[PDB]
Amino acid sequence: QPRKKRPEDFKFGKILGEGSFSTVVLARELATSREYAIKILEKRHIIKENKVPYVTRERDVMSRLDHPFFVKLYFTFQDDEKLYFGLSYAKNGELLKYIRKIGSFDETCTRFYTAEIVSALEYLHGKGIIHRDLKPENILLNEDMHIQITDFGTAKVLSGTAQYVSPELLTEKSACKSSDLWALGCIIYQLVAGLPPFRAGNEYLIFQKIIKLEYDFPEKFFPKARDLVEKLLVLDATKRLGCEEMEGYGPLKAHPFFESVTWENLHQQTPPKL
Ligand SMILES: C[C@@H]1CC[C@H](C(=O)Nc2ccccc2)CN1c1cc(-c2ccc3c(N)[nH]nc3c2)nc(N)n1
Repeated sequence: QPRKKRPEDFKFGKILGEGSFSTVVLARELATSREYAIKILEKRHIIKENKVPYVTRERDVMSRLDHPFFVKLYFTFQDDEKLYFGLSYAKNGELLKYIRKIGSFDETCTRFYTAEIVSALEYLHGKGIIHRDLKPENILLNEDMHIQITDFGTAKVLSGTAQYVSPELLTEKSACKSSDLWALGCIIYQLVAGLPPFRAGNEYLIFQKIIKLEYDFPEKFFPKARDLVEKLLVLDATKRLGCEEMEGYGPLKAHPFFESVTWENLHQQTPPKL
């Protein structure tokens, strides 16, 4: 393995993402001219805020993932004050930005991007890993406009954001592969409608709607997409299409909404123009 890298090995540029506990900055490695999204964490802050388990979890999950639809962790290093994680740079930023920019996706684009998300979850779940906070904000787009999923601090390894929270969190404080499938249902809805299905004035009211399954479809909603969303946004987590009790990804990928999809080499296909 190559030597440990250090801050002086890079020219840092613009901020790519910001949170309460870390910041992601674009960096060019001087020796190679390669660009990375370097996530920078202050050790003292992470300790004082008791976030060590989330940082450790992200580092451990993002190392293990070897699939084109995920941001990869390439290296780590530290100085006196900070931890640095070298991540895949997804040049086109968040899926959320595209939804805001174009309003809502047509059916060809909805189908393609939903298929990539499904294929990514199939990989992740096949490794016994659940994301637990999947959303358009952490589904990134690379230079070629394929997805790259990131932000793995909340991931669970098998022995979140209000709008996408599954009912089992609100009623049981629990989560399973099926929680990611609920998030998928919300995301498909948001691609088609242009807005998340559970919306309200404040977090409390959103939670109220989720536990009552209080949402509805706009008239312009692709009917096959509507049927799919209805088979994902189900209160009983064991009855969501894609979950183990529903016999997994086979029946999900076979849904009529995906009729024209070739599943085998999505990463090799040219995405539809947005
Ligand atoms: C800072 C940001 C928001 C907060 C989140 C958090 O703190 N979550 C959390 C907090 C507490 C506990 C658990 C989880 C961590 N976030 C990110 C951002 C990116 C990222 C962004 C842009 C990129 C680009 N253009 N190419 N690559 C990129 C990679 N990658 C990871 N892994 N995490």
